[PDB]
Amino acid sequence: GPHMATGQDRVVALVDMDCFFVQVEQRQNPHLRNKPCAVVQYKSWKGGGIIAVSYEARAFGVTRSMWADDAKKLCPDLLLAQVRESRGKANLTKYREASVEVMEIMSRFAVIERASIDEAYVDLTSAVQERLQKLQGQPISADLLPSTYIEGLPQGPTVQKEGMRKQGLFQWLDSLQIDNLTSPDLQLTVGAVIVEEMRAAIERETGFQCSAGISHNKVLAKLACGLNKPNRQTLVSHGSVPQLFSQMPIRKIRSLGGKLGASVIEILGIEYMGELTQFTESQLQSHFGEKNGSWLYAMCRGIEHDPVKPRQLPKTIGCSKNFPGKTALATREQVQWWLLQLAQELEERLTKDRNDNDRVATQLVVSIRVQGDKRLSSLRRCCALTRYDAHKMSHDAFTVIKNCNTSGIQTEWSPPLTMLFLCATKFSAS
DNA sequence: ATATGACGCT
DNA sequence: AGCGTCAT
Ligand SMILES: Nc1ncnc2c1ncn2[C@H]1C[C@H](O)[C@@H](COP(=O)(O)NP(=O)(O)OP(=O)(O)O)O1
Ligand SMILES: [Mg+2]
Ligand SMILES: [Mg+2]
Repeated sequence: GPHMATGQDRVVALVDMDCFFVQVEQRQNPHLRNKPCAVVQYKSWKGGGIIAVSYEARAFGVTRSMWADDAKKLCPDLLLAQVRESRGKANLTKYREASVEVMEIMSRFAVIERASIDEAYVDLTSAVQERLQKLQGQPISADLLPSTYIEGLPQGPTVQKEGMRKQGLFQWLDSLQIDNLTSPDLQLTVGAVIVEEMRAAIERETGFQCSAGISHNKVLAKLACGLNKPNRQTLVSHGSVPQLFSQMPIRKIRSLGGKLGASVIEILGIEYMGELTQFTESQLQSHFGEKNGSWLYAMCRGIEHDPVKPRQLPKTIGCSKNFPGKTALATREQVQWWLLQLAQELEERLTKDRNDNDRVATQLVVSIRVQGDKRLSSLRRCCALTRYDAHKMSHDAFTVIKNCNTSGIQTEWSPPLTMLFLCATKFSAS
Protein backbone atom coordinates (compact mmCIF):
# COMPACT_ATOMS: atom_id res chain seq x y z
CA GLY A 1 0.00 0.00 0.00
CA PRO A 2 2.29 2.79 1.32
CA HIS A 3 5.35 1.08 -0.25
CA MET A 4 3.74 0.05 -3.53
CA ALA A 5 5.41 1.13 -6.77
CA THR A 6 3.08 2.96 -9.14
CA GLY A 7 5.47 3.83 -11.96
CA GLN A 8 4.73 7.54 -11.79
CA ASP A 9 8.31 8.75 -11.37
CA ARG A 10 8.79 9.90 -14.96
CA VAL A 11 7.12 11.96 -17.61
CA VAL A 12 7.81 10.41 -21.00
CA ALA A 13 6.56 11.25 -24.49
CA LEU A 14 6.56 9.48 -27.82
CA VAL A 15 6.32 11.78 -30.84
CA ASP A 16 5.50 10.12 -34.16
CA MET A 17 5.23 11.86 -37.55
CA ASP A 18 1.88 11.50 -39.28
CA CYS A 19 2.18 9.53 -42.56
CA PHE A 20 5.80 10.69 -42.61
CA PHE A 21 7.14 9.85 -46.13
CA VAL A 22 3.87 11.21 -47.57
CA GLN A 23 4.31 14.52 -45.71
CA VAL A 24 7.91 14.75 -46.96
CA GLU A 25 6.78 14.33 -50.60
CA GLN A 26 3.75 16.60 -50.06
CA ARG A 27 5.92 19.40 -48.71
CA GLN A 28 8.10 19.23 -51.83
CA ASN A 29 5.15 18.83 -54.25
CA PRO A 30 2.15 21.04 -53.27
CA HIS A 31 0.03 19.13 -55.83
CA LEU A 32 0.02 16.10 -53.51
CA ARG A 33 -1.28 18.11 -50.52
CA ASN A 34 -4.74 17.40 -49.08
CA LYS A 35 -5.14 14.50 -51.48
CA PRO A 36 -5.26 10.72 -51.29
CA CYS A 37 -1.67 9.79 -51.89
CA ALA A 38 0.91 7.15 -51.20
CA VAL A 39 4.62 6.68 -51.40
CA VAL A 40 5.60 3.71 -53.55
CA GLN A 41 8.87 1.76 -53.93
CA TYR A 42 9.82 0.63 -57.45
CA LYS A 43 7.27 0.49 -60.29
CA SER A 44 7.57 -2.58 -62.50
CA TRP A 45 6.09 -5.29 -60.31
CA LYS A 46 2.42 -4.31 -59.92
CA GLY A 47 3.06 -0.56 -59.83
CA GLY A 48 5.43 -0.87 -56.88
CA GLY A 49 5.07 -1.44 -53.15
CA ILE A 50 3.32 1.15 -51.01
CA ILE A 51 5.22 2.05 -47.83
CA ALA A 52 3.31 5.15 -46.67
CA VAL A 53 -0.29 6.31 -47.04
CA SER A 54 -1.94 9.68 -46.50
CA TYR A 55 -5.02 9.70 -44.30
CA GLU A 56 -7.18 10.73 -47.24
CA ALA A 57 -6.07 7.55 -49.01
CA ARG A 58 -6.50 5.40 -45.85
CA ALA A 59 -10.20 6.27 -45.84
CA PHE A 60 -10.37 4.34 -49.16
CA GLY A 61 -8.69 1.31 -47.57
CA VAL A 62 -5.24 1.88 -49.02
CA THR A 63 -2.61 0.31 -46.78
CA ARG A 64 1.12 -0.20 -46.46
CA SER A 65 2.59 -3.19 -48.36
CA MET A 66 -0.30 -2.94 -50.82
CA TRP A 67 0.79 -2.95 -54.49
CA ALA A 68 0.15 0.37 -56.22
CA ASP A 69 -2.00 -1.30 -58.93
CA ASP A 70 -4.18 -2.84 -56.23
CA ALA A 71 -4.40 0.44 -54.29
CA LYS A 72 -5.64 2.16 -57.47
CA LYS A 73 -8.59 -0.30 -57.61
CA LEU A 74 -9.67 0.93 -54.17
CA CYS A 75 -8.80 4.53 -54.97
CA PRO A 76 -8.64 5.58 -58.64
CA ASP A 77 -7.75 9.22 -57.82
CA LEU A 78 -4.76 8.04 -55.76
CA LEU A 79 -1.65 10.15 -56.31
CA LEU A 80 1.78 8.52 -56.06
CA ALA A 81 5.29 9.66 -55.30
CA GLN A 82 8.19 7.29 -55.93
CA VAL A 83 11.09 6.67 -53.65
CA ARG A 84 14.30 7.82 -55.28
CA GLU A 85 16.15 4.95 -56.89
CA SER A 86 19.97 5.09 -56.91
CA ARG A 87 22.23 2.37 -58.32
CA GLY A 88 19.21 0.11 -58.80
CA LYS A 89 18.02 0.33 -55.24
CA ALA A 90 15.75 2.40 -53.04
CA ASN A 91 17.51 5.50 -51.70
CA LEU A 92 15.92 6.80 -48.52
CA THR A 93 18.17 9.87 -48.13
CA LYS A 94 15.33 12.39 -48.41
CA TYR A 95 13.44 10.86 -45.46
CA ARG A 96 16.59 10.48 -43.35
CA GLU A 97 17.39 14.16 -43.85
CA ALA A 98 13.77 15.11 -43.12
CA SER A 99 14.04 12.96 -39.99
CA VAL A 100 17.11 14.86 -38.84
CA GLU A 101 15.14 18.15 -39.24
CA VAL A 102 12.56 16.89 -36.76
CA MET A 103 14.98 15.29 -34.29
CA GLU A 104 17.00 18.49 -34.03
CA ILE A 105 13.93 20.51 -33.07
CA MET A 106 12.84 17.96 -30.44
CA SER A 107 16.38 17.81 -29.01
CA ARG A 108 16.12 21.50 -28.08
CA PHE A 109 13.38 20.71 -25.54
CA ALA A 110 14.87 17.63 -23.92
CA VAL A 111 16.87 14.40 -24.23
CA ILE A 112 15.45 12.17 -26.98
CA GLU A 113 15.82 8.56 -27.99
CA ARG A 114 15.51 8.08 -31.75
CA ALA A 115 13.25 5.04 -32.04
CA SER A 116 12.73 4.99 -35.79
CA ILE A 117 13.20 7.25 -38.80
CA ASP A 118 10.00 9.10 -37.76
CA GLU A 119 9.70 8.89 -33.99
CA ALA A 120 11.50 9.59 -30.74
CA TYR A 121 10.89 9.17 -27.04
CA VAL A 122 11.36 12.17 -24.79
CA ASP A 123 12.16 12.27 -21.09
CA LEU A 124 10.37 15.45 -19.94
CA THR A 125 10.75 14.90 -16.18
CA SER A 126 13.41 17.60 -15.71
CA ALA A 127 11.67 20.05 -18.05
CA VAL A 128 8.35 19.50 -16.24
CA GLN A 129 10.02 20.17 -12.85
CA GLU A 130 11.54 23.46 -13.99
CA ARG A 131 8.39 24.52 -15.82
CA LEU A 132 6.52 23.80 -12.54
CA GLN A 133 8.77 26.12 -10.49
CA LYS A 134 8.37 28.84 -13.15
CA LEU A 135 4.63 28.27 -12.78
CA GLN A 136 3.87 28.14 -9.07
CA GLY A 137 0.20 27.75 -8.21
CA GLN A 138 -0.80 29.07 -11.63
CA PRO A 139 -3.73 27.00 -12.94
CA ILE A 140 -3.32 25.48 -16.39
CA SER A 141 -5.60 26.99 -18.99
CA ALA A 142 -7.19 24.67 -21.55
CA ASP A 143 -5.78 27.08 -24.18
CA LEU A 144 -2.32 25.71 -23.40
CA LEU A 145 -3.56 22.30 -24.49
CA PRO A 146 -5.35 22.93 -27.84
CA SER A 147 -4.80 19.49 -29.43
CA THR A 148 -4.55 17.32 -26.29
CA TYR A 149 -6.91 14.38 -25.47
CA ILE A 150 -7.22 13.05 -21.93
CA GLU A 151 -7.66 9.30 -22.31
CA GLY A 152 -10.75 7.96 -20.51
CA LEU A 153 -12.41 11.38 -20.27
CA PRO A 154 -15.10 12.67 -20.41
CA GLN A 155 -16.81 10.23 -18.06
CA GLY A 156 -20.13 10.17 -16.17
CA PRO A 157 -22.82 12.86 -15.67
CA THR A 158 -22.02 16.56 -27.40
CA VAL A 159 -21.86 14.70 -30.70
CA GLN A 160 -18.74 16.37 -32.12
CA LYS A 161 -15.17 15.03 -31.88
CA GLU A 162 -13.72 18.36 -30.80
CA GLY A 163 -16.64 18.75 -28.41
CA MET A 164 -15.80 15.44 -26.76
CA ARG A 165 -12.11 16.41 -26.61
CA LYS A 166 -12.81 19.64 -24.80
CA GLN A 167 -15.27 18.14 -22.31
CA GLY A 168 -12.71 15.59 -21.16
CA LEU A 169 -9.98 18.25 -20.98
CA PHE A 170 -12.28 20.43 -18.85
CA GLN A 171 -13.09 17.53 -16.49
CA TRP A 172 -9.38 16.77 -16.21
CA LEU A 173 -8.25 20.34 -15.58
CA ASP A 174 -11.05 20.99 -13.08
CA SER A 175 -9.90 17.96 -11.09
CA LEU A 176 -6.19 18.89 -10.96
CA GLN A 177 -4.46 19.58 -7.64
CA ILE A 178 -2.29 22.52 -8.76
CA ASP A 179 -0.68 23.21 -5.36
CA ASN A 180 1.00 19.80 -5.25
CA LEU A 181 4.14 20.06 -7.39
CA THR A 182 4.67 16.30 -6.95
CA SER A 183 1.24 15.17 -8.19
CA PRO A 184 1.94 12.79 -11.11
CA ASP A 185 -1.21 13.94 -12.87
CA LEU A 186 -0.07 17.56 -12.78
CA GLN A 187 3.39 16.56 -14.02
CA LEU A 188 1.84 14.74 -17.01
CA THR A 189 -0.33 17.78 -17.71
CA VAL A 190 2.71 20.06 -17.73
CA GLY A 191 4.39 17.43 -19.86
CA ALA A 192 1.52 17.74 -22.35
CA VAL A 193 1.90 21.53 -22.41
CA ILE A 194 5.54 21.21 -23.42
CA VAL A 195 4.69 18.61 -26.09
CA GLU A 196 2.12 21.03 -27.58
CA GLU A 197 5.01 23.50 -27.84
CA MET A 198 7.41 20.91 -29.31
CA ARG A 199 4.73 19.94 -31.82
CA ALA A 200 3.96 23.56 -32.65
CA ALA A 201 7.69 24.16 -33.22
CA ILE A 202 8.04 21.05 -35.41
CA GLU A 203 5.13 22.15 -37.57
CA ARG A 204 6.21 25.80 -37.75
CA GLU A 205 9.76 24.94 -38.76
CA THR A 206 9.28 21.91 -41.02
CA GLY A 207 5.66 22.03 -42.15
CA PHE A 208 5.29 18.47 -40.84
CA GLN A 209 2.46 17.45 -38.49
CA CYS A 210 2.77 14.71 -35.89
CA SER A 211 1.03 12.97 -33.05
CA ALA A 212 2.34 12.31 -29.55
CA GLY A 213 1.62 10.27 -26.43
CA ILE A 214 2.36 11.58 -22.94
CA SER A 215 2.57 9.20 -20.01
CA HIS A 216 4.86 7.76 -17.31
CA ASN A 217 6.80 5.32 -19.48
CA LYS A 218 7.68 4.44 -23.06
CA VAL A 219 5.10 1.70 -23.57
CA LEU A 220 2.16 3.83 -22.41
CA ALA A 221 3.53 6.86 -24.28
CA LYS A 222 3.81 4.90 -27.55
CA LEU A 223 0.32 3.36 -27.01
CA ALA A 224 -1.17 6.80 -26.18
CA CYS A 225 0.27 8.33 -29.37
CA GLY A 226 -1.77 6.03 -31.61
CA LEU A 227 -5.10 6.65 -29.87
CA ASN A 228 -5.82 10.00 -31.53
CA LYS A 229 -3.62 10.17 -34.65
CA PRO A 230 -3.36 12.24 -36.81
CA ASN A 231 -2.31 15.72 -35.65
CA ARG A 232 -3.28 15.20 -31.99
CA GLN A 233 -1.65 14.25 -28.70
CA THR A 234 -3.00 12.02 -25.94
CA LEU A 235 -2.32 11.98 -22.21
CA VAL A 236 -2.61 8.53 -20.62
CA SER A 237 -2.60 8.87 -16.85
CA HIS A 238 -1.72 6.16 -14.37
CA GLY A 239 -5.38 6.17 -13.28
CA SER A 240 -6.65 5.63 -16.83
CA VAL A 241 -4.78 2.34 -17.16
CA PRO A 242 -7.24 -0.14 -15.61
CA GLN A 243 -10.06 0.74 -18.00
CA LEU A 244 -7.80 1.24 -21.02
CA PHE A 245 -6.08 -2.09 -20.51
CA SER A 246 -9.38 -3.86 -19.76
CA GLN A 247 -10.26 -4.15 -23.47
CA MET A 248 -6.79 -3.59 -24.86
CA PRO A 249 -5.68 -6.57 -27.01
CA ILE A 250 -2.36 -7.90 -25.70
CA ARG A 251 -0.77 -7.51 -29.18
CA LYS A 252 -1.14 -3.72 -29.13
CA ILE A 253 1.44 -3.30 -26.38
CA ARG A 254 5.03 -2.72 -27.60
CA SER A 255 7.09 -5.98 -27.79
CA LEU A 256 3.95 -8.09 -27.37
CA GLY A 257 3.06 -7.85 -31.06
CA GLY A 258 4.78 -11.11 -32.05
CA LYS A 259 5.37 -14.65 -30.75
CA LEU A 260 5.67 -13.71 -27.05
CA GLY A 261 2.31 -11.95 -27.19
CA ALA A 262 0.71 -14.90 -29.00
CA SER A 263 2.25 -17.12 -26.36
CA VAL A 264 0.91 -15.00 -23.48
CA ILE A 265 -2.56 -15.32 -25.02
CA GLU A 266 -2.25 -19.04 -25.81
CA ILE A 267 -0.71 -20.28 -22.56
CA LEU A 268 -2.77 -18.09 -20.21
CA GLY A 269 -6.01 -18.19 -22.17
CA ILE A 270 -6.54 -14.42 -22.11
CA GLU A 271 -7.09 -11.63 -24.66
CA TYR A 272 -6.57 -8.28 -22.97
CA MET A 273 -3.71 -6.63 -21.15
CA GLY A 274 -5.64 -6.14 -17.90
CA GLU A 275 -6.18 -9.87 -17.46
CA LEU A 276 -2.47 -10.28 -16.70
CA THR A 277 -2.97 -8.72 -13.24
CA GLN A 278 -4.53 -11.85 -11.76
CA PHE A 279 -1.23 -13.75 -12.10
CA THR A 280 1.66 -13.55 -9.63
CA GLU A 281 5.10 -12.47 -10.79
CA SER A 282 6.43 -15.99 -10.22
CA GLN A 283 3.65 -17.51 -12.32
CA LEU A 284 4.51 -15.09 -15.12
CA GLN A 285 8.24 -15.78 -14.82
CA SER A 286 7.62 -19.55 -14.87
CA HIS A 287 5.81 -19.25 -18.25
CA PHE A 288 7.84 -16.53 -19.94
CA GLY A 289 11.16 -16.40 -18.10
CA GLU A 290 12.51 -14.23 -15.27
CA LYS A 291 12.95 -11.09 -17.40
CA ASN A 292 9.64 -11.36 -19.28
CA GLY A 293 7.55 -12.32 -16.25
CA SER A 294 8.92 -9.42 -14.21
CA TRP A 295 8.29 -7.04 -17.10
CA LEU A 296 4.75 -8.36 -17.72
CA TYR A 297 3.81 -8.20 -14.04
CA ALA A 298 4.68 -4.52 -13.85
CA MET A 299 3.49 -3.59 -17.39
CA CYS A 300 -0.10 -4.83 -16.95
CA ARG A 301 -0.31 -2.38 -14.01
CA GLY A 302 0.96 0.42 -16.26
CA ILE A 303 4.47 0.19 -14.87
CA GLU A 304 7.62 -0.03 -16.99
CA HIS A 305 11.18 1.03 -16.31
CA ASP A 306 12.95 1.00 -19.69
CA PRO A 307 14.75 4.33 -19.72
CA VAL A 308 14.66 6.90 -22.50
CA LYS A 309 18.14 6.35 -23.91
CA PRO A 310 20.07 9.50 -24.70
CA ARG A 311 20.73 8.62 -28.35
CA GLN A 312 19.68 10.78 -31.31
CA LEU A 313 21.90 8.97 -33.82
CA PRO A 314 21.56 5.38 -35.16
CA LYS A 315 24.22 2.89 -33.93
CA THR A 316 24.53 1.05 -37.24
CA ILE A 317 24.51 2.25 -40.84
CA GLY A 318 23.15 -0.25 -43.29
CA CYS A 319 22.21 -0.99 -46.87
CA SER A 320 20.00 -3.81 -48.07
CA LYS A 321 18.01 -5.02 -51.07
CA ASN A 322 15.74 -8.03 -51.59
CA PHE A 323 15.84 -9.97 -54.84
CA PRO A 324 12.44 -11.71 -54.95
CA GLY A 325 11.28 -14.58 -57.15
CA LYS A 326 12.87 -14.68 -60.59
CA THR A 327 15.26 -11.86 -59.80
CA ALA A 328 17.23 -13.88 -57.25
CA LEU A 329 20.98 -13.62 -57.88
CA ALA A 330 22.32 -16.84 -59.37
CA THR A 331 25.73 -15.94 -60.82
CA ARG A 332 28.94 -14.83 -59.12
CA GLU A 333 28.91 -11.72 -61.36
CA GLN A 334 25.50 -10.62 -60.12
CA VAL A 335 26.39 -11.09 -56.48
CA GLN A 336 29.61 -9.09 -56.83
CA TRP A 337 27.98 -6.30 -58.82
CA TRP A 338 25.22 -5.77 -56.27
CA LEU A 339 27.65 -5.99 -53.35
CA LEU A 340 29.43 -3.15 -55.08
CA GLN A 341 26.18 -1.18 -55.51
CA LEU A 342 25.30 -1.62 -51.83
CA ALA A 343 28.88 -0.80 -50.76
CA GLN A 344 28.95 2.41 -52.80
CA GLU A 345 25.81 3.80 -51.13
CA LEU A 346 27.20 2.68 -47.79
CA GLU A 347 30.47 4.52 -48.45
CA GLU A 348 28.54 7.69 -49.31
CA ARG A 349 26.58 7.52 -46.04
CA LEU A 350 29.56 6.46 -43.91
CA THR A 351 31.60 9.38 -45.25
CA LYS A 352 28.69 11.73 -44.61
CA ASP A 353 28.35 10.27 -41.12
CA ARG A 354 32.03 10.69 -40.28
CA ASN A 355 32.02 14.39 -41.27
CA ASP A 356 28.67 15.00 -39.54
CA ASN A 357 28.89 13.01 -36.29
CA ASP A 358 32.64 12.64 -35.79
CA ARG A 359 32.78 8.84 -35.62
CA VAL A 360 34.10 5.90 -37.63
CA ALA A 361 32.54 2.45 -38.12
CA THR A 362 34.98 -0.39 -37.46
CA GLN A 363 33.03 -3.55 -38.36
CA LEU A 364 31.27 -4.68 -41.54
CA VAL A 365 28.47 -7.20 -41.18
CA VAL A 366 27.44 -9.07 -44.31
CA SER A 367 24.06 -10.76 -44.34
CA ILE A 368 22.41 -12.85 -47.05
CA ARG A 369 19.12 -14.63 -47.58
CA VAL A 370 18.90 -17.71 -49.80
CA GLN A 371 15.95 -18.96 -51.87
CA GLY A 372 13.52 -21.07 -49.84
CA ASP A 373 14.58 -19.70 -46.47
CA LYS A 374 11.85 -17.57 -44.90
CA ARG A 375 14.01 -16.02 -42.14
CA LEU A 376 15.12 -12.39 -42.48
CA SER A 377 18.73 -13.60 -42.70
CA SER A 378 20.03 -17.02 -43.69
CA LEU A 379 23.58 -16.09 -42.70
CA ARG A 380 25.60 -13.27 -41.09
CA ARG A 381 29.37 -12.89 -41.26
CA CYS A 382 31.68 -9.97 -40.38
CA CYS A 383 35.07 -8.54 -41.26
CA ALA A 384 37.08 -5.50 -40.23
CA LEU A 385 35.98 -2.16 -41.61
CA THR A 386 39.27 -0.30 -41.99
CA ARG A 387 38.73 1.97 -44.99
CA TYR A 388 35.65 3.79 -46.26
CA ASP A 389 36.12 2.36 -49.76
CA ALA A 390 33.26 0.67 -51.57
CA HIS A 391 35.46 -1.56 -53.72
CA LYS A 392 37.34 -2.86 -50.69
CA MET A 393 34.15 -3.25 -48.68
CA SER A 394 32.35 -5.19 -51.44
CA HIS A 395 35.35 -7.45 -52.18
CA ASP A 396 35.72 -8.07 -48.42
CA ALA A 397 32.02 -8.89 -48.20
CA PHE A 398 32.26 -11.30 -51.10
CA THR A 399 35.26 -12.91 -49.41
CA VAL A 400 33.41 -13.81 -46.22
CA ILE A 401 30.24 -15.11 -47.92
CA LYS A 402 31.65 -16.83 -51.03
CA ASN A 403 31.85 -20.28 -49.37
CA CYS A 404 28.07 -20.24 -48.93
CA ASN A 405 28.02 -21.08 -52.62
CA THR A 406 27.01 -24.75 -53.12
CA SER A 407 27.64 -24.55 -56.88
CA GLY A 408 29.83 -26.96 -58.85
CA ILE A 409 30.16 -24.33 -61.57
CA GLN A 410 32.48 -21.44 -60.73
CA THR A 411 30.50 -18.74 -62.56
CA GLU A 412 27.19 -19.73 -60.95
CA TRP A 413 25.75 -19.08 -57.52
CA SER A 414 23.52 -21.55 -55.72
CA PRO A 415 21.38 -21.46 -53.77
CA PRO A 416 20.08 -18.25 -55.37
CA LEU A 417 20.27 -15.18 -53.14
CA THR A 418 17.09 -13.30 -52.25
CA MET A 419 18.73 -10.61 -50.05
CA LEU A 420 22.06 -8.84 -49.76
CA PHE A 421 22.70 -6.65 -46.70
CA LEU A 422 25.72 -4.57 -45.71
CA CYS A 423 25.84 -3.05 -42.25
CA ALA A 424 28.58 -0.87 -40.78
CA THR A 425 28.68 -1.17 -36.96
CA LYS A 426 30.92 -0.84 -33.87
CA PHE A 427 31.52 2.90 -34.13
CA SER A 428 34.44 4.63 -32.46
CA ALA A 429 34.94 8.38 -31.86
CA SER A 430 36.75 10.27 -34.63
C1' DA B 1 7.11 -10.21 -54.85
C1' DT B 2 5.60 -7.83 -46.89
C1' DA B 3 14.61 -1.00 -46.36
C1' DT B 4 16.35 -0.75 -42.52
C1' DG B 5 17.26 -0.53 -37.11
C1' DA B 6 17.64 -2.18 -31.98
C1' DC B 7 18.26 -5.69 -28.90
C1' DG B 8 17.98 -10.63 -26.60
C1' DC B 9 19.88 -15.40 -26.35
C1' DT B 10 23.56 -18.49 -26.42
C1' DA C 1 30.09 -14.65 -32.79
C1' DG C 2 26.07 -15.79 -35.04
C1' DC C 3 21.13 -16.40 -34.83
C1' DG C 4 16.32 -14.99 -33.27
C1' DT C 5 12.67 -11.47 -32.16
C1' DC C 6 10.31 -7.28 -32.82
C1' DA C 7 9.89 -3.14 -34.72
C1' DT C 8 8.83 1.19 -38.41
N1 LIG D 1 7.58 -1.95 -42.90
C1 LIG D 1 8.10 -0.76 -43.47
N2 LIG D 1 8.88 -1.00 -44.53
C2 LIG D 1 9.46 0.04 -45.20
N3 LIG D 1 9.25 1.33 -44.79
C3 LIG D 1 8.46 1.58 -43.72
C4 LIG D 1 7.89 0.55 -43.07
N4 LIG D 1 7.16 1.05 -42.04
C5 LIG D 1 7.26 2.40 -42.07
N5 LIG D 1 8.07 2.74 -43.10
C6 LIG D 1 8.40 4.05 -43.42
C7 LIG D 1 7.42 4.71 -44.07
C8 LIG D 1 6.69 5.56 -42.99
O1 LIG D 1 6.21 6.74 -43.42
C9 LIG D 1 7.80 5.80 -41.91
C10 LIG D 1 7.18 5.91 -40.52
O2 LIG D 1 6.44 4.72 -40.25
P1 LIG D 1 5.10 4.77 -39.39
O3 LIG D 1 5.23 5.78 -38.29
O4 LIG D 1 4.92 3.40 -38.88
N6 LIG D 1 3.81 5.15 -40.32
P2 LIG D 1 3.50 6.65 -40.91
O5 LIG D 1 4.42 7.68 -40.26
O6 LIG D 1 3.64 6.65 -42.43
O7 LIG D 1 2.01 6.90 -40.60
P3 LIG D 1 1.41 7.14 -39.15
O8 LIG D 1 2.54 7.18 -38.14
O9 LIG D 1 0.66 8.44 -39.16
O10 LIG D 1 0.50 5.98 -38.93
O11 LIG D 1 8.60 4.76 -41.97
MG1 LIG E 1 4.48 7.83 -38.21
MG1 LIG F 1 6.67 5.70 -36.43
